[PDB]
Amino acid sequence: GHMDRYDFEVVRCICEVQEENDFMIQCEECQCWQHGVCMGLLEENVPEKYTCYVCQD
Amino acid sequence: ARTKQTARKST
Ligand SMILES: [Zn+2]
Ligand SMILES: [Zn+2]
Repeated sequence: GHMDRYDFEVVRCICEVQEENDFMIQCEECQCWQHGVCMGLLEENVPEKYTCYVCQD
Repeated sequence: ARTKQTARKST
């Protein structure tokens, strides 16, 4: 499995695309990156601990 | 939560 059980910079959006939009954010739990506008976050709202759907759902 | 932005190529 691609994880190697390690935390890496991994673009995993609900979009199931590794594509980069104008804006992306990183999950504090598993390090994965997402388009914030898909996750309900913007560069204005970036929290200290954003949890991703793969972690929080 | 780490963050990044882009718009065009690096030229
Ligand atoms: Zn997306
Ligand atoms: Zn996560």
